[PDB]
Amino acid sequence: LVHVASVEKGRSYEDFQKVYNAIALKLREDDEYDNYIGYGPVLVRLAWLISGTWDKHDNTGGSYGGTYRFKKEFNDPSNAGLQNGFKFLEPIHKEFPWISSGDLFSLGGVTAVQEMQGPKIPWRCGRVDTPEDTTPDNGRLPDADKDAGYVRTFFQRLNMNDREVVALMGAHALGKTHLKNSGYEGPWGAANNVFTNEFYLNLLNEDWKLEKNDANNEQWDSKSGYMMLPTDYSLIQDPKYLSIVKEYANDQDKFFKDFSKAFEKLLENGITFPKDAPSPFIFKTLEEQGL
Ligand code: HEM
Repeated sequence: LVHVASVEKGRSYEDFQKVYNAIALKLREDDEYDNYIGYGPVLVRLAWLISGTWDKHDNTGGSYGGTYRFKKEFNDPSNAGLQNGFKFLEPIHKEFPWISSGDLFSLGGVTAVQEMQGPKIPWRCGRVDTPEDTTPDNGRLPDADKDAGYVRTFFQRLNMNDREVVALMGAHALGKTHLKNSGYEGPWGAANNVFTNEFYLNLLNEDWKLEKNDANNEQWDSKSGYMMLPTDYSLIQDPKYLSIVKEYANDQDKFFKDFSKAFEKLLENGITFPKDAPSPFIFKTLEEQGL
């Protein structure tokens, strides 16, 4: 399959900036969500999950098609709890009905990160809604109860190497797990709605205890009240991963640059951008525009 990016007819940068500003104003207003964490986290998770079904082998899945809109994908057990990000974007879509779904789902992740003080993520428009039959089957998203090998292997399918995997995982600094959703419970740190290298620090500085939770699954618990999934923990069990965790724990900048590149790639996987395609856009935050 070849998925060529096709710009929404007659729209430009300014048009996308407006979609971004709307998502952003809504993030600021609906701040009570999940006990005051806000929807930032959940949006970031939404953008990763619609992008993560990609398969470098036959080019199926990935962000392009906005397949998450279909029942099959929408009811994926691994996407439990994403319905909240969806419901949050709906009114935005209603306001800007010419944007494709894939472009919207992905733009929300960028918006969330940038408004939560993370780095600027260049983003590209062009995703095109595809038919319900292009919807990927469930089971392509990762399990959390595994080790570093499973992780390396899994990631490979999305074309990401070690450095990319570690950078992307630092997104775990945001939000938290929910028993009802994933069988895991608790946040990964304290500033759960601000984008920082906290994840790396917690992983290296806390005194973690393995324990089983109320869903009868194992998780690493810290006395600070934080948690880490086996997959996150695996980052300090693997020597190659561990040196990267260290690097990030030590340099937020680095982490920010690496995350930015990785995140964009992840969201662009499976998409072909013609040479005439516009450059990636860099949106201003609400703050940069004085709004
Ligand atoms: C092996 C890789 C991954 C696994 C196994 C994993 C698994 C999980 C699980 C089990 C949840 C908690 C869901 C809940 O109960 O609500 C979670 C939440 C989250 N995921 Fe990951 N995840 C992975 C990779 C990623 C990546 C690459 C990103 C983005 C770069 C992502 C961003 C997050 C965010 C931001 C949250 C919090 C959502 C919220 O607070 O509602 N994670 N992840």
